[PDB]
Amino acid sequence: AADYVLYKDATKPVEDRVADLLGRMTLAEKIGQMTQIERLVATPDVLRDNFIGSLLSGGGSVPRKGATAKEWQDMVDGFQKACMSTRLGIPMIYGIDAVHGQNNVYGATIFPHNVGLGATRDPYLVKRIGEATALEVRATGIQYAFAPCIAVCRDPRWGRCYESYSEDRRIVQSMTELIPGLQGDVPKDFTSGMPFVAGKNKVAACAKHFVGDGGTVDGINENNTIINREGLMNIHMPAYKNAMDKGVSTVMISYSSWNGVKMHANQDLVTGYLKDTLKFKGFVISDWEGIDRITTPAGSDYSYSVKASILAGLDMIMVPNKYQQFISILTGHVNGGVIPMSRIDDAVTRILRVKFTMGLFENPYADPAMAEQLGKQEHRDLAREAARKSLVLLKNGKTSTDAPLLPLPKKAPKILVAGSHADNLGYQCGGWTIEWQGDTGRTTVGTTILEAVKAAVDPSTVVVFAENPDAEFVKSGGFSYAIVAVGEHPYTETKGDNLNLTIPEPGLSTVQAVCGGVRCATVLISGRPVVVQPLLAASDALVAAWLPGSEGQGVTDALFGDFGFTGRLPRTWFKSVDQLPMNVGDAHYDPLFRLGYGLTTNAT
Ligand SMILES: CO[C@@H]1O[C@H](CO)[C@@H](O)[C@H](O)[C@H]1S[C@@H]1O[C@H](CO)[C@@H](O)[C@H](O)[C@H]1O
Ligand SMILES: *[C@@H]1O[C@H](CO)[C@@H](O)[C@H](O)[C@H]1NC(C)=O
Ligand SMILES: *[C@@H]1O[C@H](CO)[C@@H](O)[C@H](O)[C@H]1NC(C)=O
Ligand SMILES: *[C@@H]1O[C@H](CO)[C@@H](O)[C@H](O)[C@H]1NC(C)=O
Repeated sequence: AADYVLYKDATKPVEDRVADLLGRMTLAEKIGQMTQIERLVATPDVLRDNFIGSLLSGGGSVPRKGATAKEWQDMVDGFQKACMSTRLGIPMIYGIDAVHGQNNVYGATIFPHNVGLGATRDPYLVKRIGEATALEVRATGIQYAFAPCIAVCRDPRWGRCYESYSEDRRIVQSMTELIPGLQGDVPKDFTSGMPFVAGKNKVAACAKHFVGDGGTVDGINENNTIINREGLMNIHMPAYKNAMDKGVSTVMISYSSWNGVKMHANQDLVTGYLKDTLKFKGFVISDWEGIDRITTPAGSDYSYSVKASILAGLDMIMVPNKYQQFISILTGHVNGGVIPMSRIDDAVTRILRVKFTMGLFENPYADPAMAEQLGKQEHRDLAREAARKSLVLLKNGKTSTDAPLLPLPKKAPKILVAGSHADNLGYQCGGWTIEWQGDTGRTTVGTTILEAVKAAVDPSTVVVFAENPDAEFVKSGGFSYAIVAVGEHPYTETKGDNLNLTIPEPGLSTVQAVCGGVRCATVLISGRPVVVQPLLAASDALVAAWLPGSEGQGVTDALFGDFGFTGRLPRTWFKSVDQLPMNVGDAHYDPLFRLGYGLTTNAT
């Protein structure tokens, strides 16, 4: 046609489309592509006027409580209509933390957190979870998931240990299969470091947080990782190469420092290593107010934050609120020659490369036929499989000569289900579920451990629930056995940092009351190893269930012997927090349970 514009031609090669569009852009259009804002500060005028490149939902940033998939699609499409109305019509990309399913959304399947996935040693399971997650994210109109976290947690006092598959880099490397699940498999020909997304039923992925987020002193979140280059490259870096080989579209930078250098200011690692050595050609995104946190106190020199980060090689800044100040400062740095146009053009080349590659110019709007993928039963069946595979049986009898307690019989006259975590969907999902920090009670659609027991047992079995029964209640109750579930409360990021790793009361006291009256199976809900000798001493059987998500029937599938226990510890279980850090090759390696430990059962 006479009004032909090459970048708008879907038959043209991505690199030609990128260069064609880049060549038309003004500095304001270029800096707008580099800007990611919260939906909370977005309006149609803001998105058009500042040529915004991306939006996100932070944890709990939702159009309303209980919103349907269509409500999400209508919100995202509203923002997109504004972006498509700009002079160049560059669609925005919408990101979200879909880190164990599409976890901010009511009715989304919630998969086990990464630590329990590590326990499965099943990369294909994790790929299938990426596939199901992409469908439930696209059900809501969202095109970009901030996952996987390929942190290698080296100290369980870290609040984000549950977001790491393992302390063993080799397990983390294996679980990079989430990437082709979320994005699609890369073709035969594929060049390591290029971005890839198969099309409108897949999402852009994000390898995070580059690099050494799991290596910080005493597990302090966002703090310093003190390790020589050989150890950074041997432990923290390897899974990023697997991510490049699988075509991960984006990389998010860590709040943490390496030997005192902020990652958000580290040109040698972000440009010298990730871009120039690993040949990454997708886009690099900040963390949330990550450039503000380059300084002490955070946000005390935002002009320096902007200069340091953009010169380090970051492409897109998760501002996410003060966009006027970000755009203004960056524009002033370019106008002043402090940041060269070559750097702006690289950042925009990478952002557009991802957008064109993933088909976002061809399919900028949501597909209403995808809405019904949210919470689909096949995905729940997958989450139930994953939860069951994640369980690690730590004890199954007090002595070598006792009858094994597990598997339990489905037919018994009366059984007890007890503990703070037995009937609390929010607790079994943990952080990053509906709210940022997670929450308590019936926050979404799912099955608690109590509901799963009631669904599993013979009709003649009477199930009694008591959250915190006393010893006499148990001894007088006529119970065959008890299932008692206790553990950690939900947490995220620095709220989770914990130097004592002792579960909250009344958990141990409830286990001791229950188990002292009747044979008991203790189900421990945690993001990590926690002080466990007292729980073990009380219990006939004890299962580390991690944070198994919405499908509590995965727990009962192994308790009642439909399947055998197969999970193995993906991290060391410490005897004492004074040991830490303590990893599977140090001089003082003296675990309660070594990495890889796990008892088994046979299906009944
Ligand atoms: C209400 O959330 C908080 O908003 C203020 C400013 O209005 C920010 O400065 C805070 O950092 C966030 S806290 C928390 O941050 C998460 C990322 O670390 C994000 O995913 C979540 O939405 C926020 O609640
Ligand atoms: C580590 O945390 C300490 C104590 O909160 C803080 O003062 C220091 O700046 C932090 N270091 C880094 C690199 O973040
Ligand atoms: C353990 O640490 C957490 C916070 O890090 C705290 O809330 C809890 O009370 C501590 N428990 C004990 C017994 O010190
Ligand atoms: C479970 O299966 C294997 C046989 O393949 C056996 O060696 C193991 O001891 C069995 N344990 C049981 C049935 O309790």
